[PDB]
This record gives sequence, structure tokens and C-alpha cells, in this order.
Amino acid sequence: EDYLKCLYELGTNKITNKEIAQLMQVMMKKLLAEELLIKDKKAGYLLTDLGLKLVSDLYRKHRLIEVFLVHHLGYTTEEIHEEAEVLEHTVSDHFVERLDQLLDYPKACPHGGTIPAKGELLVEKHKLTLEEAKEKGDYILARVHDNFDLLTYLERNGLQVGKTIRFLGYDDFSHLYSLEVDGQEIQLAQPIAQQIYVEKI
Amino acid sequence: PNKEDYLKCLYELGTNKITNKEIAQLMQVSPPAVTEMMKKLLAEELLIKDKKAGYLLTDLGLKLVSDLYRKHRLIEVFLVHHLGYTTEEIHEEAEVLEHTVSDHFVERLDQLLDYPKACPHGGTIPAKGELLVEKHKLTLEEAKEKGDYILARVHDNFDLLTYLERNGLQVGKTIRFLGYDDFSHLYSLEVDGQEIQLAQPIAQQIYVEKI
Ligand SMILES: [Zn+2]
Ligand SMILES: [Zn+2]
Repeated sequence: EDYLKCLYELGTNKITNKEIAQLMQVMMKKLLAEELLIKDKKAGYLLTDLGLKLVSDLYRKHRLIEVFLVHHLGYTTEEIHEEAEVLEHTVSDHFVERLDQLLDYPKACPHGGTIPAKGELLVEKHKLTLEEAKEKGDYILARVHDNFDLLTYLERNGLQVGKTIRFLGYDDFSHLYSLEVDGQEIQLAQPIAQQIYVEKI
Repeated sequence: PNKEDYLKCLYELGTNKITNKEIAQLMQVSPPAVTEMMKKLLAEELLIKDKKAGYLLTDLGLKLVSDLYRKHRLIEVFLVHHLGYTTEEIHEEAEVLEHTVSDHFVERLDQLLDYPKACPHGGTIPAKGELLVEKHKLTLEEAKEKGDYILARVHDNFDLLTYLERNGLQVGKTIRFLGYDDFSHLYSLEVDGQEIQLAQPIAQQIYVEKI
């Protein structure tokens, strides 16, 4: 249940049984027999299609709640941190189905995340992370990871989804990515550039 | 089955002398678990013992009742008006959201809904912190004179609501009161030119207003 969510996140290298303890504190043969995952040597654990569905539903539930709460209840990043996951875990599929219709089938959450159709699989429109970029030109911040501290971080440093980012370059030894935002300069660590997606133009 | 559900009970139960027995009945609970709750309600200062009325509600209990109803009615309005919920669908879902959503949610839902002054069942929706005062207090059973009547409010109660829809009684309909019977103990309604007999327990929950 709650673990699969984690297993899909680190999917975007290698998976350890020593890495499972750290992000969740303290399965497997259950996940294996409920056929949600299989074991890989190269990747450690890959989610079966039964998984990725079960999980692409969770992102749908989550991202729709997020749109509703942000667009229509006025919520701010702090408040979504407080309330969002409790009712996310309470609201029925029926609720989510009708919310989808009220909101007129939005394709993205406020943070740039794609909102998979029901019974369908999660395939993000924006996969181009900053870390993984090359050309030093003008870009567009196009998705951010859903997480609080990251959002806080960026909100503090004036980075907003949809805004225009001039990518200055990566320093090979420093380990610092340079940005030009609102006519000013910024230094982002790697782990913070690993969670932020761009698109050229 | 928490303290809020007991207050709501007590609250409408006094729309007379409330007994620990009646509570235990209406709440479907242990007589030992009643005394336990009134101990808390008492101490939490939500009500005081009283000889004529059993328990009276303190302004604090009153304000708490006003929230319960705000929350319940606003959710209701949102579910049906915005999400096309059905009487049945609300019976299965409305309650668990009330036990769950914050008060910010409710304060914002209210803004979204453009501050509706009534849930769809006639039940009025108080401002935040305003004491609850139903617009429609005139129940069918205390309806004196015969004639033409707008059916203005009904209780949410899913059993009662099923009953109403299963007889084409809907809020905002014009209702013809043919009148109480003295021995029959029956209320006669012409509704859509069709006669209908209501018992005392159901007349008690329909609210009307003479048009
Ligand atoms: Zn998101
Ligand atoms: Zn209602």
C-alpha cells in the first residue's frame, strides 16, 4: 500500500533493502504475491503493471484534490501541507470522479504534475529535470516535485512553476547550478536541481 | 459516536425534558456510557443540569451546535449542488467528510458556495460564530389551519428522506393540508391532487409555511 508510493519515486538507478528502511522507518513477500512488483537484478525492484495503475490512481486522487484545494478553496502551500493528505485518504473514488468533472478534467496539477485518466497510467508531460539539462539558454520552470520543503525553498527563492528561467550553467567542481530569475542570480544545490523540471524554448 | 453527536441529539431533543434514558435510546448506547458522556459534556461546560428541562445548553454548547450544522449543511450543499450527489450517495459519504474536513475547509467551502443561507432541505446555515436559528420552525403537526402550504423544510434523516421522495414530497412543493384527524391520528395531504396519509412521527419532521 503505502510503500509502493515510495518505490515509484526512486524509480526515476538502484533499489536497496537498506534504502527501504530509511525513507519509511523499519511487506515484500506480500507485494510479490499480490503481484504488484517483481524482482530485478539491474533495478532491484520494478513495479508490475498492477502496481503502476494502483499508483497512477493515487497521483490522480492527489493531484485533483490539489487542484480543487488550490484553485477553488484559495489554499496556500502551507495549508495543503496541513489538510490535503487527510481527506485525500478519506474521499471516495466517486468524489474524485465528480471533482474531475466539476474542474472540467484539468490536465495538470498546480505544480506541473500530469493528471492521469482513471484506469490509465501515469506519464508525465514534463520529465526534463534541471540536473539533466545541457544547453545554457532561456528555459521555463515547468514542473516541481510536490513536496513541501522544496516548494517552500523555491517560494523563498522566487521560483514558480510556469515562470521563465535563464539557465546560466553547471559548475563541474563547485556542484552548483546557476540560474537567472527575475533579473537576478541564484545557486541551486544538486538535490534541489534534481527535483525541478524545465522545457527549453 | 462522539461528544458532538450527543450534543446534536440533546440539541434537537429539546426542541422537552431530556432523560438519560432517551439519550441512551436515541444514541443506541450503554446506560453506563451515557452517564460517562454527560460527565464530559457537563465538565466541558457545554450544558448544565436543569430540573424542568433535564439539561440546558450553555452558549458554548450552542456555538458548538452551530458549527456542526454549518459543517453538515455546507458539505451537503457542496456535494449535491456542485457534485450532483444523490440522496443515497450522501447517506454513504456526507458523514465521513464532516468527521474529517478542517474548519478552514468549511470556511472556504462557504466562500466557494457563495454563502448559501440554507442547505437544500430548508435547514438554515448560520454564519460562523452566529447562533443557529432555523428559518422554518412551523412543523406540520403544529400546523393549525387547513389550506395551501409550501413545504419549506424537512429533516436530513435518510429514512425520512427516502420516504418523502417515495411519495413525491419535495422541498418547495405546494402542499394541501386537508387536516388532522382526531381519532384517526392522521394528517391528510393532497399533493399533486393526490391524497396521502401521514402519521404523527412523520408530520413531526416536515416543516411547512402557510401560503
Ligand atoms: Zn502536485
Ligand atoms: Zn440538509
